[PDB]
Amino acid sequence: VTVDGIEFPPTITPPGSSKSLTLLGAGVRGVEIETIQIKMTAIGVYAEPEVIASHLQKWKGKSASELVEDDGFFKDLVQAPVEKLVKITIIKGFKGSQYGGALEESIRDRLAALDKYSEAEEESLEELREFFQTKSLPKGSVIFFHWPSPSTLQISVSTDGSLPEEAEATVENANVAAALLDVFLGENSVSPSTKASVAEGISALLM
Repeated sequence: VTVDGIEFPPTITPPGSSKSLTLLGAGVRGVEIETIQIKMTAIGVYAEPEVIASHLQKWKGKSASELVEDDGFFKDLVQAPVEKLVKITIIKGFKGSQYGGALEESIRDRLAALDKYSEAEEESLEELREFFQTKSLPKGSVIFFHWPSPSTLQISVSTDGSLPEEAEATVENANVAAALLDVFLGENSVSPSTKASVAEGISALLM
């Protein structure tokens, strides 16, 4: 599986962890320049395989397009109590401040939508922003967002694209952790293409 020349392996064991996760799908974060689509990042979604399929039986038989059209499907995916991983490969370079700043806005927007941007979430999110501000994210850099459970989140970064031995940072706040997963798989996702690919992967896995 490749996205803009970037290979996504069929399985990944997250940094510092023991359980192997399987590729559900991959897409891109695109932006527009005068209607021209520009790829900024490649995004791959991984989860416990036979396991998550056991939380998605109601979707068996549905085509990828049928799943794309049901927000309840992605809600099920987001809420499923299994390990998940998002692997990001940077295509166009970001300063750490830029990537963290963009990510902060998407998360703040989601938390506001839920009326959950209180002091605890604001402080947790600021720690996540500051984490990225200390990083540089040139082309080829990778980010691993690992949710061992829906309420927890571990982050690691690698400039050269290699798999870190261990996770570097943790988001302890459950609402911030959930909101970040929504950046990728929520209704207001930064990557409809990733969602479409995940729907295709899950449709195939179920049948």
